[PDB]
Amino acid sequence: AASGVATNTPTANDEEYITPVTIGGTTLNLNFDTGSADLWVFSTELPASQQSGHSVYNPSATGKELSGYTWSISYGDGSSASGNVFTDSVTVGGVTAHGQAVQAAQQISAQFQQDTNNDGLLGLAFSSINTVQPQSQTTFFDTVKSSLAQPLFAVALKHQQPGVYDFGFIDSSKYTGSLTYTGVDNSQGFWSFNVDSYTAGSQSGDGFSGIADTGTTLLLLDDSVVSQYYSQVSGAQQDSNAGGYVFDCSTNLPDFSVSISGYTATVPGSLINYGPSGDGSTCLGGIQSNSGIGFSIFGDIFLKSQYVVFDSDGPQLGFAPQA
Ligand SMILES: CCOC(=O)CP(=O)(O)[C@H](CC(C)C)NC(=O)[C@@H](NC(=O)[C@@H](NC(=O)CC(C)C)C(C)C)C(C)C
Ligand SMILES: *[C@H]1O[C@H](CO)[C@@H](O)[C@H](O)[C@@H]1O
Ligand SMILES: *[C@@H]1OC[C@H](O)[C@@H](O)[C@@H]1O
Repeated sequence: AASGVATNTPTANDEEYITPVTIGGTTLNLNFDTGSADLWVFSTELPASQQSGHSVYNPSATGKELSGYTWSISYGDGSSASGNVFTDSVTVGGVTAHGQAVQAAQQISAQFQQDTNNDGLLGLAFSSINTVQPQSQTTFFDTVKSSLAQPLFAVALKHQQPGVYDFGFIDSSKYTGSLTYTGVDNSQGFWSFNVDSYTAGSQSGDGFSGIADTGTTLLLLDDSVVSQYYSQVSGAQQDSNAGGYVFDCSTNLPDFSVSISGYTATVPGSLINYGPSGDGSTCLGGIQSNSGIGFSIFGDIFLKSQYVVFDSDGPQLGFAPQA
């Protein structure tokens, strides 16, 4: 049975988490994203000036082209990428996927052209939303899951410290106590789950659903919950330059918790201070609006407090506080 550990590392302010992946002999630094299902990489098919500052994949060296296949993806912050497809060997923490579909970028939007922290994305949402056309492909996880000791992966993302992605096994030393599991609705291809209630500092409210998404920096909630949270933070104000609600960095923030199948997942107010707003002397809050989409995004701010198991059997999600 195969299992492996890949180490992730946060970039500045934990804006994103990158982990090395070897593709056809070359190691690239990718952003592992449980919110999408495409494995796409910077490649030699991009303009030479955009390859600058990246580790790039060269398909001709080792990949097998899928003639006529293309991919095109667009994300929630408006960024996008597109290209063609090859199959190659992909290794993550010593687990190798032979014949994994690798999406070689031919075009990338400015957001990606500006980010030299990563060389592409490894999607870990359900393969049902993979964008490859005319026939969709399986994520790295779906490709290897029958070979793992257990068909699951787990994640510990940390604040300014290296974390891990465990594939095929659960590391009990990464959390306190026992895991609590909840059912996943994979109908829109996400690791979607329900919360029965929430408490934002001194205010509590009714439940909602959200997705566990390693690829999103913040915890994005309904405007109503955002308002209630910041109404308790002295002097909090929106700052379009910073990207949402900001406050004096020294402010004492209330905690935020959700009740999931009887387990209280709590994000301590210190994790809600994301960092310098990069606009004067204030800090950006880790809780911001989901722009009215109807469901919450449990991004890195939330994940930094938990050890999370993504189990294909059910499917289900297990939660426990990070040790
Ligand atoms: C399948 C569709 O699902 C999604 O698109 C959500 P994802 O997690 O796949 C995507 C990955 C990102 C790398 C584009 N993340 C996103 O699109 C989210 N983008 C973000 O969280 C961006 N982070 C920031 O802007 C940091 C700033 C908030 C202080 C990226 C640079 C990490 C938006 C939801 C705010
Ligand atoms: C993950 O689990 C596998 C299967 O037991 C081990 O062989 C591997 O060393 C790692 O513990
Ligand atoms: C990244 O890979 C393997 C180990 O578990 C971890 O300690 C390392 O930093």
